[PDB]
Amino acid sequence: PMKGRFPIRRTLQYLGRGDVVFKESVKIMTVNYNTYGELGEGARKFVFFNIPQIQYKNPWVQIMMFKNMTPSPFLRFYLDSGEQVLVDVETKSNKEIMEHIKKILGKKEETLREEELEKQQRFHPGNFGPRKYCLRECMCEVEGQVPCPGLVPLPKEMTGKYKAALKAST
Amino acid sequence: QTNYDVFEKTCKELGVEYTLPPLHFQKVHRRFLAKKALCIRVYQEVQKLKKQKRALKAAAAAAKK
Amino acid sequence: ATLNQMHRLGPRKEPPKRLGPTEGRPQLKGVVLRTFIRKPKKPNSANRKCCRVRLSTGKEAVCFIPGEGHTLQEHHVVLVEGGRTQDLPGVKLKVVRGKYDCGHVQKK
Amino acid sequence: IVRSSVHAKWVVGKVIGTAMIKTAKVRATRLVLDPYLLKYFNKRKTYFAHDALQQCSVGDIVLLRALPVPRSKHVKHELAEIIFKVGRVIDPVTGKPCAGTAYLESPLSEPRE
Amino acid sequence: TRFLRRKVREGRLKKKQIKFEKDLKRIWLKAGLKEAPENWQTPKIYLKNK
RNA sequence: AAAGGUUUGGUCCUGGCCUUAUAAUUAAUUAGAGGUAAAAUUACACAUGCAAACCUCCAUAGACCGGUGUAAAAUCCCUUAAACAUUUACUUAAAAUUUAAGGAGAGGGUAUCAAGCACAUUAAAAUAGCUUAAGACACCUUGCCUAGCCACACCCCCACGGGACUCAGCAGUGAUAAAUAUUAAGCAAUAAACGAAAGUUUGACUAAGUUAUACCUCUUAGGGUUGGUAAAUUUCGUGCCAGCCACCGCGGUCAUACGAU
RNA sequence: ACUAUGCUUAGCCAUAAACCUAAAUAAUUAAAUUUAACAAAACUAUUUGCCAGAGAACUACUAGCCAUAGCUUAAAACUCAAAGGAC
RNA sequence: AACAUAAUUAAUUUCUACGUUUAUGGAGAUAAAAGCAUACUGAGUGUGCUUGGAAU
Ligand code: FES
Ligand SMILES: [K+]
Ligand SMILES: [K+]
Ligand SMILES: [K+]
Ligand SMILES: [K+]
Ligand SMILES: [K+]
Ligand SMILES: [Mg+2]
Ligand SMILES: [Mg+2]
Ligand SMILES: [Mg+2]
Ligand SMILES: [Mg+2]
Ligand SMILES: [Mg+2]
Ligand SMILES: [Mg+2]
Ligand SMILES: [Mg+2]
Ligand SMILES: [Mg+2]
Ligand SMILES: [Mg+2]
Ligand SMILES: [Mg+2]
Ligand SMILES: [Mg+2]
Ligand SMILES: [Mg+2]
Ligand SMILES: [Mg+2]
Ligand SMILES: [Mg+2]
Ligand SMILES: [Mg+2]
Repeated sequence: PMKGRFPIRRTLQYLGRGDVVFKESVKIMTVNYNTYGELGEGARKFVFFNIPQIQYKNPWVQIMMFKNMTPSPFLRFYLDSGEQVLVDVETKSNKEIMEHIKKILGKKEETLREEELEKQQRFHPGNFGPRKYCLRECMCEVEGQVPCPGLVPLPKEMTGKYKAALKAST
Repeated sequence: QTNYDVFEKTCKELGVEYTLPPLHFQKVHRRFLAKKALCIRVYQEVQKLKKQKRALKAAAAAAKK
Repeated sequence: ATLNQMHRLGPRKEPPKRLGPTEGRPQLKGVVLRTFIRKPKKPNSANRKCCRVRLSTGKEAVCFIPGEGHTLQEHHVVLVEGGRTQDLPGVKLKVVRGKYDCGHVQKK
Repeated sequence: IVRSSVHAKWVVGKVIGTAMIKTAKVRATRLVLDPYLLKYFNKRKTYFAHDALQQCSVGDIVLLRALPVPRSKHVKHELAEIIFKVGRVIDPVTGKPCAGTAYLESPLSEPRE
Repeated sequence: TRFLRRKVREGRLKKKQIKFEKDLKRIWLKAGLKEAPENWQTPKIYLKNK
């Protein structure tokens, strides 16, 4: 049995379910939440369930969490311009908190698809090379082309050993 | 950490001095206390020599000017 | 251990595999120094033919000579290999039959 | 007005020391994923920051701004803001003094003092 | 063989003191001082002082 | 791992070792040829030959290719700035390639290495600070990041200087090691250098030679094993002897375990 | 028979099967749960400490210590295919 | 240690010479009522403690 409570939180599939990818402006997200209370329950679940997913998609963002420092839970984002975005998450479900932060400071689906396509621009199916980078190492693999001499011996007339002998004979 | 204003009055009235917890624990034994004492003494002497050299160097420059 | 304890310690420490009689080498060449008999641990009762050899590394070791009858003598050259002699305690080397002075058992 | 090279253009941390002149030692923490466990833990870093007015106290949360030119070997940041003062927190949501999970001044009232 | 153990103990502690003294000489010599700090005498910490 | 064998009088638990799979090297025995890939004991010492030229003088090149893993926890990824021993265009802007200063994070061992001893800040030059059990410092070992990258180039970390005075370029030699490719052909192809160019040069490379080290296509048959794990022993000899075992074990005269068959 | 000693007042020693052989906390009694067996019904969550076959070894060495045969900390070579626990 | 010459096309020289590591008694093969800690002697006994002895 995997240790801890809700061990599914420690699986790559769960971490990859996060949908909040912050804009490049976002630099820090401080989380102020209370460990005891009734109006801060959604905030506690957000730290428990969602903060791992947010960090997984935003490795360069500093997430620092503070406990029992204020009467109410809130989120404060620090942007690169110097702006500070305060969010109030009291009486808000963890799902509501995730959707709110996605709207205000989350990249849209269109933007992300463009980056994924751009990332693969230099991979070409026609390119030949190692399996790590390319589909086919050599043109011998293609159908109709001359096969590799190791797999199929070349005709005698196409071999340097044979051609050299004829030149001596001439 | 919660009410600093109350904290200040309480210590002043009750006459209690509060020292903050030290970040790092320091081990203590005869060999350490003796080596740590020399290192402080060696440093101080080196800095005293530097100060004397600076005064002599500046004094010579002042005379030339 | 707790997840915090597993994190602070990381993967379990694995001591490196100890080298054996050949010092992590397929075979070694040694010069015979003496030929003697060793008595197997009881319940085994025999007169096993062994020899002391000075290996190329420079150390001196005892090597069991397999086969029924050997012609080895002092100053001969042999190629020793790994493999412990179970009944003979301390004999972790064996002689290779058919190499250098040592020859194949003489089927008679 | 080119910005710093350092990645940490903005760092939040706690003032763990203030014994240097006009400098505050700040401990920041980030979350790092353990590859074996797939769990996040706290990796903490120490940042020296220029406290021009010596207005920092141990235990208070602060925001640091990366300096354009390193002031010294270790001082590459300045004190942008004191997010939370030690024991003197002011609730961002309501704006009223608080002492833990309680209001020193009720939000219903309007003292304006 | 306790007698030897006491003999080994008293000779081991003497080497332990010389190593302590030498380590202190290395520090000030490296710092650039040519003599130990004024009024300093390496304490004898392994002898029968208690 | 889909597991198996092995503590005992017996059962169960715990717990190690071993077996069955895969590969590399060396060795014993054995083997026809052909196609292909690879080639590897040692940063020990080296006879001999070759590996850098080009070209109307100036220059350019010999700073590359090639080789080895010496050193160093040395690195990875990322940021910023500037260049080049450069190119191409403009007489100024796109690149390739480097250098330096850095840091989100990641990065071998020993804690019987527990303290390091100036490792800090301020900028009137004062303050007493800085790193460290969230592993400093010390020591030890190690090429890693693999379309490739880093480090080294007889030694002295460097190379003014000194000295054990040069093949870690190709091919060879001695010594050493369980470890064994030709002192070979051609610049025809591609790459590099040089030239305005026809062209020239290249132990890079190309085409061969050598070798069951690997795969493919054929064709001869050899090697081992045969108590259990674990597929398979029939007659004799030996008799705790000679021998055999990866583990458990076998042999003291009806040996499925050793030797021949 | 008699002594160190057990007692007292001042200092030191830091060891016990110092064990209820049960770490400390908040749960639950249902999961159609003797989930080995014997102890003390079982099980969950949290935090720290500790363990990684056996002998070598409550050992060697290092370091700390009013201790000087001590105390705490604690290996390697080596050798084996067991050692060990409850019935 | 580091000046100066030149100058009716422009150049010249200077731009020095300590300490620290490695190495040459003990534990293991072939068989040719109890205990823990501790003190004394020799396992005997003393003091405390445990049941992993026993006692209707
Ligand atoms: S791999 Fe393509 S010709 Fe051999
Ligand atoms: K087993
Ligand atoms: K062979
Ligand atoms: K070098
Ligand atoms: K050519
Ligand atoms: K056969
Ligand atoms: Mg061979
Ligand atoms: Mg190269
Ligand atoms: Mg090396
Ligand atoms: Mg050489
Ligand atoms: Mg050199
Ligand atoms: Mg060569
Ligand atoms: Mg050369
Ligand atoms: Mg070979
Ligand atoms: Mg040629
Ligand atoms: Mg040209
Ligand atoms: Mg028979
Ligand atoms: Mg047989
Ligand atoms: Mg008396
Ligand atoms: Mg030791
Ligand atoms: Mg008790």
